[PDB]
Amino acid sequence: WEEPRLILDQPAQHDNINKRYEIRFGKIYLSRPTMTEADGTTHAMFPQEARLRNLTYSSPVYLDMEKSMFTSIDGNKVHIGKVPIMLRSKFCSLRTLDEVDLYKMKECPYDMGGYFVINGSEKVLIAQERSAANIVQVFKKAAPSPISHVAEIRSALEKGSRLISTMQIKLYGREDKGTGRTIKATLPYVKQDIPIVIVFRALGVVPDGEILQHICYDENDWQMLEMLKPCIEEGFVIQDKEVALDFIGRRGSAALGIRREKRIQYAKDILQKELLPHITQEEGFETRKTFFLGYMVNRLLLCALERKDQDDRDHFGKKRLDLAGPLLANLFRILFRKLTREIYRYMQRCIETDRDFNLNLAVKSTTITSGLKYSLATGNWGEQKKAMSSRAGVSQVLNRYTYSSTLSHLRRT
Amino acid sequence: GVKYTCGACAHNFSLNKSDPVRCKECGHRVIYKARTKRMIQFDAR
Amino acid sequence: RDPTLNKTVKIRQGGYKGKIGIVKEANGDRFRVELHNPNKTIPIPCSF
Amino acid sequence: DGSPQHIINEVEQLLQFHVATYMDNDIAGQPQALQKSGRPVKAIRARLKGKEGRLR
Amino acid sequence: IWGVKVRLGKEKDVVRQILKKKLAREGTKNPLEIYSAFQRDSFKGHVYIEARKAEAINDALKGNVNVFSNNSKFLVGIVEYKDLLRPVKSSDVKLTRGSYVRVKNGKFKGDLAQ
Amino acid sequence: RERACMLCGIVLPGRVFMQNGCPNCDSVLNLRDSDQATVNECTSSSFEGLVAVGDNEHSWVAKWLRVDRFQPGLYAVRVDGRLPSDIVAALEQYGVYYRPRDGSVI
Amino acid sequence: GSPSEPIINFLEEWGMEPLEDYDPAQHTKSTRIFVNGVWTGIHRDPSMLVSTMRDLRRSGAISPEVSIIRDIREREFKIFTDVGRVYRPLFIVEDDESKDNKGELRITKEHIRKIQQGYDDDVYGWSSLVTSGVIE
Amino acid sequence: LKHGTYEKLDEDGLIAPGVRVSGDDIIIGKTTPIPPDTEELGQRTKYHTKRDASTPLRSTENGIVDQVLLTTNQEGLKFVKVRMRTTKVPQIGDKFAS
Amino acid sequence: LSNDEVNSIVKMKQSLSSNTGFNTVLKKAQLQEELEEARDAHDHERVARIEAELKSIGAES
RNA sequence: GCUUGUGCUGUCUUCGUCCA
Ligand SMILES: [Zn+2]
Ligand SMILES: [Zn+2]
Repeated sequence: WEEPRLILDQPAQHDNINKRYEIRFGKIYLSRPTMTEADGTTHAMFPQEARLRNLTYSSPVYLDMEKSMFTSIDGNKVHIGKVPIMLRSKFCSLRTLDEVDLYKMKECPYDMGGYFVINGSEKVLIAQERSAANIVQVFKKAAPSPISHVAEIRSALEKGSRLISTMQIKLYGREDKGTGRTIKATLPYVKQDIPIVIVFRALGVVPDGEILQHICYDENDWQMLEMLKPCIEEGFVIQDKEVALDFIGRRGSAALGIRREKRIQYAKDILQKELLPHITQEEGFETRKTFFLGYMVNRLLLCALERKDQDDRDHFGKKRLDLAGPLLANLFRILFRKLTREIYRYMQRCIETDRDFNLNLAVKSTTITSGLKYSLATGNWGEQKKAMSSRAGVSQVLNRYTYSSTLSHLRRT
Repeated sequence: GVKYTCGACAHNFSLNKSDPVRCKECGHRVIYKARTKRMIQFDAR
Repeated sequence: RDPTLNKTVKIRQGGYKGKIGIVKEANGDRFRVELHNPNKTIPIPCSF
Repeated sequence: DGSPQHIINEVEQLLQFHVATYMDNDIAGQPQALQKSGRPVKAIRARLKGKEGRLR
Repeated sequence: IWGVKVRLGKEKDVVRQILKKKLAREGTKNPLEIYSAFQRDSFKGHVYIEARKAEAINDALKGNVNVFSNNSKFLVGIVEYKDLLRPVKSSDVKLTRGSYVRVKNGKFKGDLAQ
Repeated sequence: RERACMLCGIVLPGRVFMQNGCPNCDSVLNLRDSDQATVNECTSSSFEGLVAVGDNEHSWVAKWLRVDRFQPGLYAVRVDGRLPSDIVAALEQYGVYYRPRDGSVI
Repeated sequence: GSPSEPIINFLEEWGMEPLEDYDPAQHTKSTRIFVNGVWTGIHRDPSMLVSTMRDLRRSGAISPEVSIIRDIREREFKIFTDVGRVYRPLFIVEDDESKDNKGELRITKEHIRKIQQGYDDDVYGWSSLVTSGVIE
Repeated sequence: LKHGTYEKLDEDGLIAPGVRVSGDDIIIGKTTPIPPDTEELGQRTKYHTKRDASTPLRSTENGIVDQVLLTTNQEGLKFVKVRMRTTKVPQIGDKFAS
Repeated sequence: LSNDEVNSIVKMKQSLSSNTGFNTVLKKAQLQEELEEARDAHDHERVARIEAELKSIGAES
């Protein structure tokens, strides 16, 4: 449901008829794992059979696709792939079986599950440790560099927990060197850094006093005001919202020659979206973005004035662990986007012939099936062609030399 | 000519290198060869 | 080629009396017989 | 057969690229020559350098 | 004259689509302001359009899927204009009766035949 | 199935030439009022260099191919085969000189 | 992972004021409130708010794996419902000064006897201990 | 063919459980077809049409065949698994730890 | 025998099969899958019948 | 009259062993 609508339009003129073709994705249906033989029959699969015959313990996934034919003058379950099933989970066949049928199924009652069976080989996903998102971290740059402190934040949307953008606020100028200690802010899809006053005005707060009101929270602290003074002096050249947005729009890495109004619209787009996306995405909600910018600049100043130590990178409460869930979610997002692009390409090719496509031919379940199977079998957590420069060892063969080693391998990070 | 045993119902049968590898009675896809007839001796040590 | 290669044999004399084996190498009288339980192969004259 | 100078330049640059990546596939500032599997091509230079190279 | 890279085997398809759009938009408020377009079998992957403005080229390529994502357009040199339309292997004049030729395949593969 | 008219250089389907004739060469070949004989001799299905012309008058390509006085459509740079001598003599009777587009004559 | 919408509803119910109604000159003593790293509002009586949030979490109203952090030194109050946070359980010591049980564990021999039996005296397992406020 | 023995195989090309196996001995017999040479010049029963692709036992190992599994793969061809069992008695050079 | 003939013989003996532990476990698993399908479809009538059938088949020793 | 056959992949990845 992240991208639930594929859209194809065709302003046919061959009596102008504007036709829109669009397909919607509905419900997801899952089943218990099944095994399909060469003679064509099917039967319920159990993990011992998959281990003995070098099968993959996986279940089919069905998706409801609804097709509509929009025209202006001026659909059932499709199999999208097979997902490997983790043993002893809610979707495993061994979850229900009691102690006696577990013995009849040749399963050990001491076995705990938590692994997958790909081609008869037991694979365990290793938890990946990453830094937390949506937190401001202030660091000190080393001596052979004009930058003395940096304040970086990585933003991730709550739905899906996926990284979107990274924004930094560098503090140029060394102690007693480089004249003024200007504060430049790095922005996404912008080729060169930007002083904080210009972007602050671009968000829609012009007066310098209110910029200081947003940044600082105690007027008697003359030192932070002194450190902000060079930024005010540098940004004094810009004094209006619209010229500030235009200045944003010139450096926005877009195609050369864009007109001024379109540049301003592009700046408005790149400012509303992709600038601190975790805060908000709608228009006219930039007050919170200005307050958060003031908070980041305040943290940068507090660290720069030796009032606080730089953030501990190795602190464990600032780290996160990715279990089977998030890793499989990222992998499935990539594979589903690939499948959607394939469906789009096939639809574009088919509209040339102008036929009432079954829609059970556009979908290639082999994409998701092979991608998941390859990633779990080899441990390379990405597309097969993208194996170079990709994370490796995320999936390993389960250790079975002794029971304690199996437990340790199942609880590793 | 060669004896087998089903992996599910432990039924014995034979194959002639032309039948599908399946159990006759319960249709399991997993079968095992029977133990040889040669003499088996151990040194009890 | 001797007619005794790859044939089940029993030892009748010496320190391995009454042990079942299989003849693997037979050049001149010194038959090489693998022992069913000890994972080893031993030389032995054909007389035994 | 027929010589549009742009097409000559394109195909001759392709020939130069092939001859260059046949001997050195670690050229800085340009993409490597890749195999159909996506792995980079093993050039003659890479056979002679490193711990696993010819010399060492 | 501008040349634009396209996908292999779709050059004639792009030529026919350009002609169809030119005919359809003729007599309208915003006709396709081009003059001619063509391609050559030997010069694979190239489609040459004769116009006067780059915006006309962009309008002509608009709505086509065989054109690659990047605007891979270049200005053809004026001297190359005659070379782009020069003929090739045209002097030849069909097969001549009485000549001796060899057979490519079949039961008489390689036998000389008159 | 498409054929390239030898005289004017236009490319149209062979059945279009049989049913409707060549829209430009009809004044001197009478292709619309002729049998498959004249269609086969004056149009060839083997060609190279598909050309689409939008504006005959101002296109330098049209002047270079001598097609600036003809109907816009599909054109061929090179056409295999030449017009027969009797058709050439008939065109010379009409006062029109025929320059072959086969490339062998230059 | 847990949704943050009930957390925001509880915070807005208990006197949190949004950012648009915030003046840094006027609010020289208010506490900034963060939810999943997003500054969502301010409050002037953080003690009552943190007590109410902690009591709600200990009663099962809020999910037990939600983080409730009060930074007194920096005047911040942070809440995390993110996925991937590593946690461990601990006994809760009755810290209420007004209570007689101050300085003593909340878990008693009655809880141990109920755990050994397996049911409450009008299933009693680990989750029953967690939602009774003796473990968090 | 290989240098090991083939007399321990059965008619179906598989060894039976309970048989002693030494290094290099053949436990799975498999052949692949090969387009015959000019041996159709006359070789009544001794013209080669197959190439050997058998599986020998590891040269450093020996033991008893414990269990032989026969089934079919996902595609539909035959599929075999042979398990060998042996006993390892402690000796000089074996590693122990507290 | 062919694959179809073997499957027909297996189905015939399954019809003749009074009881077999492996087949009872497979049937109970299939019934559990049908039960979760009925529960997810909010069918309050089918699930009672499947529960009654499972209760009749179950209670092993 | 009947004679004994003569050998082996590559490239990555992961987990380990003994020092350091
Ligand atoms: Zn059976
Ligand atoms: Zn004509």
